Amino acid sequence: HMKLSDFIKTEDFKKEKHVPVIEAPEKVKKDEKVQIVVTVGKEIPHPNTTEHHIRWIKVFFQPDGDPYVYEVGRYEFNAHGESVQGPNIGAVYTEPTVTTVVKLNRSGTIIALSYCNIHGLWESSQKITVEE
Amino acid sequence: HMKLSDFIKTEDFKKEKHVPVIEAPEKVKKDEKVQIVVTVGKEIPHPNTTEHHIRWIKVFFQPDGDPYVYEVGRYEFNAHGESVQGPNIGAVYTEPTVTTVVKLNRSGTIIALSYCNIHGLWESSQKITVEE
Ligand SMILES: [Fe+3]
Ligand SMILES: [Fe+3]
Repeated sequence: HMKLSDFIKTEDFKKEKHVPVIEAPEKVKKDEKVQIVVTVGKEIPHPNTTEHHIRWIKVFFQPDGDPYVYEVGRYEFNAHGESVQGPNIGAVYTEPTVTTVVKLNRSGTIIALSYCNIHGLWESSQKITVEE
Repeated sequence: HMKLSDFIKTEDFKKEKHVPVIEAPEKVKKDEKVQIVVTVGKEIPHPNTTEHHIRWIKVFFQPDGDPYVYEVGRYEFNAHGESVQGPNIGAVYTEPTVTTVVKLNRSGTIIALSYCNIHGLWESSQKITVEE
């Protein structure tokens, strides 16, 4: 009985900085380009230092009535002030927010998963309706 | 004499659908959140099918006067209509456009690299100035 799920946390993003917050329309037209914004640290900011940072956000789509989830994408945030001069002396920091664009032809659920280098995995989800 | 560079192409995105197009401000303030939008198929659309699609966009930052490039991030577009029902029968397509957010403290060059599953690697770049 060792499951990854035991170590995927969810919380109210109002209480917890680590929760990825999905911003996506509630209902869209079939095949139109939909913008999905996912942010970690939306209400409570999360640190972005060489030692402590959000590594990535991943988005999944679960089509209603489908048995599976589909990986929409993985969005890696890879600069956190590292330098040959020392940690946090670098020129560039990648913030844990991403806008991805999808085309859907069926209603389903958007699932966001994020990973902190020291605080593990965090998730949220939001239903999305598709129409002609 | 086998170099990856021999197989990284650049072109005018007006002529070539495969070129990643950077949209970023020309000049920013030190440590403010800067939005960088990168799109493949900005002017000429590129296919998004199970058989033929853009896999990812990667962003690099080259700080002026630094010897190195830094990987800002890798943004994977992972759904292209695959299904147990057959190719291109799936519910979701991830379009090759991404918005990433960075904080810079030095002027440099944004370098975009993209990868098509059948047409290889493509790049573009744009200078960015930082100020107090
Ligand atoms: Fe953390
Ligand atoms: Fe191609």
